[PDB]
Amino acid sequence: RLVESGGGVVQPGSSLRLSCAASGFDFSRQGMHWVRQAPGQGLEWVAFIKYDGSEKYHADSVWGRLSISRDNSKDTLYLQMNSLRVEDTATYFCVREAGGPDYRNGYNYYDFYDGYYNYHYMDVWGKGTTVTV
Amino acid sequence: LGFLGAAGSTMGAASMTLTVQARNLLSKDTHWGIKQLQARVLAVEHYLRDQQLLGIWGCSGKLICCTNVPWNSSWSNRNLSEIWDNMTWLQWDKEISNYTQIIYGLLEESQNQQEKNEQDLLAL
Amino acid sequence: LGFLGAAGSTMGAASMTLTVQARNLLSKDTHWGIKQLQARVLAVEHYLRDQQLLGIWGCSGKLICCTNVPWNSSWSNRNLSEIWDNMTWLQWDKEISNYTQIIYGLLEESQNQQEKNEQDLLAL
Amino acid sequence: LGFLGAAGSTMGAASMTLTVQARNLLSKDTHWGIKQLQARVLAVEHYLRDQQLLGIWGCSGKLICCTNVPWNSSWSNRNLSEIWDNMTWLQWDKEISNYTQIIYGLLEESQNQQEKNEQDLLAL
Amino acid sequence: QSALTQPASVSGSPGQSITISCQGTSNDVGGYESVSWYQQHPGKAPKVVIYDVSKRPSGVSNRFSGSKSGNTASLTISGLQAEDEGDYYCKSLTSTRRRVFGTGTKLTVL
Amino acid sequence: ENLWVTVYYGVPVWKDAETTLFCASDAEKHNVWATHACVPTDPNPQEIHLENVTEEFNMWKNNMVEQMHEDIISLWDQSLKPCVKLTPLCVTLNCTNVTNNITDDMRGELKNCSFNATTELRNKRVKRYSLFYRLDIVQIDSNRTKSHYRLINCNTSAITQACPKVSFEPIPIHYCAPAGFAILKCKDKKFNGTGPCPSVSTVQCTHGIKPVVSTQLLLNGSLAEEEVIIRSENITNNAKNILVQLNTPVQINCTRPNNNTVKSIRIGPGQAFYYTGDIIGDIRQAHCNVSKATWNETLGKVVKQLRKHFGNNTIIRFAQSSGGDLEVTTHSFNCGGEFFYCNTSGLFNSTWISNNDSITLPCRIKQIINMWQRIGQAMYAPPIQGVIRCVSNITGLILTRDGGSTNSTTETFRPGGGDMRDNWRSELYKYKVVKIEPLGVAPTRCK
Amino acid sequence: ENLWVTVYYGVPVWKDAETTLFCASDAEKHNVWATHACVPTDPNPQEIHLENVTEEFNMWKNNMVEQMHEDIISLWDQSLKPCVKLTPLCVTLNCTNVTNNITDDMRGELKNCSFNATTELRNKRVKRYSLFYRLDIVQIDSNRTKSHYRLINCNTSAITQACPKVSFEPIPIHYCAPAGFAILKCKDKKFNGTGPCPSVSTVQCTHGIKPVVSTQLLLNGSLAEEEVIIRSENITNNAKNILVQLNTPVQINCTRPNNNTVKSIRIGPGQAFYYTGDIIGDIRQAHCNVSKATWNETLGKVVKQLRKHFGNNTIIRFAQSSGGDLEVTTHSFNCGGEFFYCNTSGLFNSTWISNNDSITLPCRIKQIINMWQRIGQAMYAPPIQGVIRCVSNITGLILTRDGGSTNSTTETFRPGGGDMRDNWRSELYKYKVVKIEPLGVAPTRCK
Amino acid sequence: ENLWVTVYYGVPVWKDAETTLFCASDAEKHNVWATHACVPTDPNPQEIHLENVTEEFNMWKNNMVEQMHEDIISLWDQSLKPCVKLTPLCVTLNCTNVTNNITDDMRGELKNCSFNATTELRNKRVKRYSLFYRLDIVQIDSNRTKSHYRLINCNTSAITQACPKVSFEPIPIHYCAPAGFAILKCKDKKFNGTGPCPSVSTVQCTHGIKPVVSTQLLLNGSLAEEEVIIRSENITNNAKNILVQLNTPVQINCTRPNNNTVKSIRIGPGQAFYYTGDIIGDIRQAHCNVSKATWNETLGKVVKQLRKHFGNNTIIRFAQSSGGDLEVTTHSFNCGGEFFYCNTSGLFNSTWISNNDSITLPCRIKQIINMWQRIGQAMYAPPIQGVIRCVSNITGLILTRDGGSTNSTTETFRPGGGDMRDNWRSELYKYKVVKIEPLGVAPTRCK
Ligand SMILES: *[C@@H]1O[C@H](CO)[C@@H](O[C@@H]2O[C@H](CO)[C@@H](O[C@@H]3O[C@H](CO[C@H]4O[C@H](CO)[C@@H](O)[C@H](O)[C@@H]4O)[C@@H](O)[C@H](O[C@H]4O[C@H](CO)[C@@H](O)[C@H](O)[C@@H]4O)[C@@H]3O)[C@H](O)[C@H]2NC(C)=O)[C@H](O)[C@H]1NC(C)=O
Ligand SMILES: *[C@@H]1O[C@H](CO)[C@@H](O)[C@H](O)[C@H]1NC(C)=O
Ligand SMILES: *[C@@H]1O[C@H](CO)[C@@H](O)[C@H](O)[C@H]1NC(C)=O
Repeated sequence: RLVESGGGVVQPGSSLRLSCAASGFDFSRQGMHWVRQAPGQGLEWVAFIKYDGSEKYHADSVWGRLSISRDNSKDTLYLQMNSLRVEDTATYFCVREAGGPDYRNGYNYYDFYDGYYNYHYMDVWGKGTTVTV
Repeated sequence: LGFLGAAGSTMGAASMTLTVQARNLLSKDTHWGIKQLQARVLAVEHYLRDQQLLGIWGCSGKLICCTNVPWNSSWSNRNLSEIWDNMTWLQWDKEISNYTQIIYGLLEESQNQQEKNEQDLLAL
Repeated sequence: LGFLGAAGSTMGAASMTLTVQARNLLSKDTHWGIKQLQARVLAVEHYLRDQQLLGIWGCSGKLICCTNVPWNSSWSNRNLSEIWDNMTWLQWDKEISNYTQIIYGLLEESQNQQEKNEQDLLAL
Repeated sequence: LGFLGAAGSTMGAASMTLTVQARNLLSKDTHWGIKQLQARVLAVEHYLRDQQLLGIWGCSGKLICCTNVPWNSSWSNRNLSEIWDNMTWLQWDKEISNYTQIIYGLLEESQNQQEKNEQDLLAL
Repeated sequence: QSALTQPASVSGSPGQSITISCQGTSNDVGGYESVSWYQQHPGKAPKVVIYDVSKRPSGVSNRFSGSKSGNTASLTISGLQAEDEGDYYCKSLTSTRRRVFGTGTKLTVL
Repeated sequence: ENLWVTVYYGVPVWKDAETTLFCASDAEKHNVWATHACVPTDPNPQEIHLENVTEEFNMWKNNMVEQMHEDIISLWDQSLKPCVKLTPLCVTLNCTNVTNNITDDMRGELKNCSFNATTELRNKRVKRYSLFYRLDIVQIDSNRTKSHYRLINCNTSAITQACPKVSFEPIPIHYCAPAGFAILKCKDKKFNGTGPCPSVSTVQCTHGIKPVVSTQLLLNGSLAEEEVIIRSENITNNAKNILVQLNTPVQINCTRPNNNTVKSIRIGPGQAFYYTGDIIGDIRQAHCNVSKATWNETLGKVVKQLRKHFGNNTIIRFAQSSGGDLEVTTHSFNCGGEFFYCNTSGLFNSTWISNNDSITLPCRIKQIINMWQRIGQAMYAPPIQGVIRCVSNITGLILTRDGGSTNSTTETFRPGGGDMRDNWRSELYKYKVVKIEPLGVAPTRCK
Repeated sequence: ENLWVTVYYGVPVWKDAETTLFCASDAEKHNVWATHACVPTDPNPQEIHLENVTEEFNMWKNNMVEQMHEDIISLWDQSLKPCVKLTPLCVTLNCTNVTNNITDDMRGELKNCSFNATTELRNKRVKRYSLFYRLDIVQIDSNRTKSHYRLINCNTSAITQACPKVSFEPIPIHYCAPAGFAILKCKDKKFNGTGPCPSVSTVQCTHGIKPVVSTQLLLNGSLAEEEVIIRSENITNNAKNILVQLNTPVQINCTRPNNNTVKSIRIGPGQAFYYTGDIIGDIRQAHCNVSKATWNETLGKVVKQLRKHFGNNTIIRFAQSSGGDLEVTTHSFNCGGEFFYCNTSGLFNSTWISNNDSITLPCRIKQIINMWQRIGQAMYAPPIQGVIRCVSNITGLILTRDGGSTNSTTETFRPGGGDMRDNWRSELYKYKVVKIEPLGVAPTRCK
Repeated sequence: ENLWVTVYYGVPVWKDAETTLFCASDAEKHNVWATHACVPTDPNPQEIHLENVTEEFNMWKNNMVEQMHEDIISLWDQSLKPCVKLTPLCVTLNCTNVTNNITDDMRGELKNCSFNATTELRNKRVKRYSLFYRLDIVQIDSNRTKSHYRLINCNTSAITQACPKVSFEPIPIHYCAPAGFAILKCKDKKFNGTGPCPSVSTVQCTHGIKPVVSTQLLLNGSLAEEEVIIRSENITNNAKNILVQLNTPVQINCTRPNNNTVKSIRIGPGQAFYYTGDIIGDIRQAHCNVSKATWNETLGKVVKQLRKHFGNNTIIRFAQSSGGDLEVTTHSFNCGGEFFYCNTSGLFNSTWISNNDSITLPCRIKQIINMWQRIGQAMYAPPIQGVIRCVSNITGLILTRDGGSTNSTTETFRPGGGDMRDNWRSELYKYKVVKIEPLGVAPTRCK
């Protein structure tokens, strides 16, 4: 259950901060993605964050301006977006990354602090929130 | 009477059962084999310590020891008739328990040295 | 003769090897150490039990003891010459086996109660 | 003097206090439990062998013996005035150690075995 | 990081078998077996149709299949239905560890 | 005055002593206490009355209790050591309901657990399931599907238990003294704990004592010959428990009224595991039937005795225990290997003042049990086939006083105490052990 | 002129008695039985002949053998207890029968098996293979796979073996009575173990007995000096075994004529395992040779002795055993650590009547062997590098007399009776153990 | 007139003998030596007041050394046995560099390494990390990633460790003789094995000896009181070691100046493992200090004594050892349970001739440790949190001479001693054990 919040209408050069409330899953052991889709356009990957915050990956197209972060206690995913461009107008989505334990040699395999590995696909999408610049 | 049958009798009366009491002094890596050995061995050690004391005193083979050593008058406020006829062994032991070591030491030194010194003096 | 070499000897003849016979009565990942201890302990217990019996009968240190205990003809169908010169100890023990306990009791009781009384009388 | 107080002294002088020496002859799944049982058994068997031997020699209850067995000249190159007065027991034992068995055997055969036979023959 | 190329649109009659292609590179489609396809109902976030080149999630019918050869991947839709209409997308993972989407394909059922 | 010492050997003198008494027995092959090695018992012990002897000895300070404690615990493990470990079963259990006609008392009591079992080959696992009692099962994760559970102790010391072959019958064991020692016995039935006993005799061996483990009531023990006796170290010290010996048994009939089956799996190389299978017939809760009239008389007698050391115009309330873990809130006992945890509140819900029809006490059944004295070891009780009807005698109680009251009145007592040493206090009150001291100084006239 | 009963001591009196004996070693690498925990023997425990003594004793009522049995077993376990277990190897094996020019008698006897195995690290799963004898494996499921096999004891007690440096040589051990006890030995030559012996001597220690394990033939023992002696508890009871002590040694030459190569792996933390890899040369059946003429003469003597015991001018025949597994139908013995299961039916394919030529016995080799008389254990016999050839003598035979009221003729004798305790009967039939009772009682004239 | 044979009993005569001594404790509950079976003894010495008997005895003849040695090893196994095996950790270990302000001479000493691990459930594996010391980690495959390692002893006997409560405090143990035995203490403060001891006082119990085990410099032992004494089994034998007992203590201050974190995980069912965590502050080499004066001038006393075994105008050199295993190459001691290895490069360098400034030695830390004399077992040393500092007393040296010298000069000595027993030889050098032989015979005159 992913619920985006913080969308609104801003002027060019402004900053906006999104958050995604979440429930139904051990947020703290699973990775997350931000995806955006401009009206009339296809899906654009924005960023990925590992469950423990150890690795972050951002699209070249959003570098500098967008930054992915998370709060394990809040069970919340965030997107900090600065110096906003009109090109950044899009519906932004909170997406849970599919994952679980690798099965090898009749055993399951966890990542550090019993983390879930990335099955490599999206599973749960929120409704999305519109960000207009 | 059997073992301790005379336990409440006077000390004099009970002397007739000393043999009876003597008869009752003598008779796997998990918790039973070792315990039995410990019990058996200790029973033997207790037995032998008393036998050694009797031996050093010149009481080997005797039911009753007899020596030439007097006891201390400070150890008694009683005459022999009271001691033998109006008291039992449990009572008596309590009455004189603090003099046990003293008398054993006196009996051993006094008679062991006198008897062996006489044996050499009277050897021929 | 050697140890137990007197087994076929007559009771009288065998009386001449008694010192030998008596001398020879005396001597970590495995449980064998325990059975070895048990064997040694039991040998001691058997030895001491018999020694106490001999001692209580006034036989401490004596291979042979003369006592004061008479006995019934009901316990024998033989004269002393047959008993001592023709018979062996093995056969003899079988022949009088059922009187063993009775005699042990008599030897102790009929000698010690009386010796005790003599010691008291001999005081004066 | 205490234990071994005269060990290095004159044999005669050292015979004055033999009582201490006698007293010092007598007193968990780990190897310590095992060692304690073994040690206790050892002490007991050794003690009993000496007592059994004294029994055979007719020395029950004695610190000092006397026998009907004469001394052999092969056993000594000294007078009593040299042996008892001018040397220790440690040295003495070292010097005559070759005769331990012959002496003990002679004592057994000539002392109690013969006296006991004579006593039976003096019964009537 | 560029988009994966998809045909602008595909179409066919009900019951028709159609294919939606995706053209990537050696750093993604020809790099791992980590490819996947999504179906986006207009106005809604998309659902997984395919993952790991050809695997279906529970709830997706066997009419949805696919394959991968070299740097080119595709989605096969057999037995095409009007209910299938929507925007189809390919996705892949990269050496940079970034996620990349294709341009998307519009599906029309005739 | 011109007198000398004699010494008598064979003197009848006693000294308090603490030594080991040994296991004595009449004689199936494997019992926990009636073990392979135990020494045959004297068929004719000789009890010797002692004329002119009064001897004082203790209760609760009596080390014979301690000796049984250490030996029963150590032996429990030695006899039950070579059992199959249940470590291999510590996997997640997928839990659902039981497909039967389940009564209202039994709702929630049983679970049907499904898991991937280890087989005897290292290359194989199989789908298996078993039934468990609720008390032994814990939820693995509220965050994940609330259907996954674990055995209660897989995150602590491993549970080990098989040995279906071992007998748990509480066969009484006699204890015998080594030579040089003697056991003194008190025949004064009126003694109240520790004090001089005017009527004594001696024995070589004690009678046999049945190793019955209990947390509240004393079952199949020594019964008082005349009247109910209440004994304690200090009647005003509520930190101590109360021993109540009854003069009449109370018969209690306990059951686990379900016809059970047993299933098993080979886990490893002879490493067999047995578990609860399905149930024949419907599912009902365990219970015990105590005669109401007998019980009423039983506590009435207890009150008559309480009033000897406590006064009148006091209302004595009997109440259920105040709380604690299962072992101290229920009456725990073993019936043929089955472990019962019975609710005795029905026995302690009344008052007494100074001026058939049974009690159908509900019970629970538990299989993963910690040793009474520690939690570093635990066992899984094997399943038992069929239906059990357990019949025993209540011969006593262990009670706790609700100490502290206004104006020293209207006292309340509750059942309890899980300390195993308290279950031997009655049987051992009669005995003391002493060393024999054969030498005594004898002053007289000889030289 | 009256008599009194006096005390005697040092008296030469014996009582039948039971106790244990001490292990005495004669003239290092530890041998399974000739253990480090065994005190060196008396180089000359001189026996003494007893003048004018005849004594009775009865073999089979002799507990010396029972003591030997328990000790040989306990030592077997003490030695094997710390060895590497084969449990990690209880995996499915993919088995075929690739051999290098195997003869016809051997077809199907060897199997070429591959399997998954671990190494010292838990993540390094590797492929391994070895050769097995057919007798050691079973198809887990033929229907699923033709080649899927498993080891015969993986579904029961774990198979264990390592300790390659242990010697299984049956080194003789002497046994000694404890103080207070002595052993009477029979010096007669025509004597059977039950009844009076007119010529005896006393000893403290027995001669050394080799702890030979065998099932049909009694090998490496003490031969009769004059005549064949046949011993039985009840000579006409066909439910009992017959012991035949020969006065003629018969030599037998056994071999495994295959130059097997031994390979090894590590399974876990120093957990070494040894197995046959390839085999040098072609494949031949194991076998034992005896002289035909010697065996024929041996039986002729046995036949005469049997007639002495039964009817005159009668017919005696021989046959092999009436089925059962190898442990009871073949002659089972060990040499070099390997076990042999030889077909002895050719030694019994003869009849007798009232009025260079050799025998070859084919043999089987087995490596997974259960325990002597137990089913709670399994052991793996490691291979011996190279070719093994062993020579030993037959000292005696174990016979079974078949039943049927066949008019006291055409009696059939068979091999069988492979109970280890019956083997040792052939060595201890000459000994009796008694307690020494030095205390005597007798009348005389004194006071 | 002639002499007669007389037996005397209670004769004060000694016999050389061997038996064992009892463990006697004096004033966390249990340690290898603080064994649970050990009997508190009487603190009062049992002296014979320097009774004037001369007795010759020596070292390397003294079997008590062997007993101390064997008892200690047995005790180690007893405390090491009931602990967690570390076998589950023998997995592929993934290593990189620790990057925390490492000082240059510490580069390569520490490894940051990841691995998979077992957990509470048997069908689950998790990722875990720890910090390791380089010495115990070995690379497994140059052909594969240069990051793959294993623990040094996973291919041999399992490495085990737990029981963190237990310490290794070398608590002194006193040893006592059984009745019938006596211990002879040499009161000569200036003796050697080259002759008899003129002053001996026997005891029943010895003073306590601390089981401190060291490889080169003996710590916390008995210091000589009057002079430096050098002892050897054979003073001219290059194959023997040299024991130097100093009469001057040398203080040494050791440290591991690195602030550690101890972290722990569950490996299995109540199976805990402890490991090195985050080190905070700079990474620095462990080291030990002595002052120059107390080492350099102290050795001159050693030299004066060496010159008594060697000739006059002889040049003496000190040098470093030839190497070999770390266990013999470096100084080694344990403190806090941690094992330290130190290179004595600053101690053995200078040459002695006929005619505030400190020394610091570098040290290293090791955790996977075999026993000095055996590799059939291995133990793991747990980490210590925070910073550890230790101060010890050097009481003696174990030196090794080179293989002779040219024309009795420039005699070179190196640190040495490869025999664990040297640690007790150095303490028991003052004692001998004899048996008491109370019977004897002498001529006299009587009846
Ligand atoms: C009936 O009784 C006879 C004796 O009367 C037995 O005869 C011999 O018994 C031995 C022991 O069982 C046979 O085996 C020998 O074992 C030795 C073991 O020593 C070490 O070295 C081997 C090396 O492979 C290690 O495996 C082992 O652990 C030890 O470390 C071998 O060394 C012997 O081989 C060498 O010596 C023999 C001569 O003795 C030479 O011929 C060999 O070429 C080689 O140099 C040997 O293997 C021995 O084979 C028996 N001899 C015969 C003729 O049989 C009978 O075994 C016994 N039979 C039965 C069934 O009980
Ligand atoms: C009974 O109680 C009284 C009072 O506390 C005490 O003095 C007495 O010794 C007790 N007697 C027994 C046998 O417990
Ligand atoms: C209680 O009543 C009984 C009679 O039933 C009487 O004997 C006893 O003394 C009374 N106790 C008190 C404290 O009044």
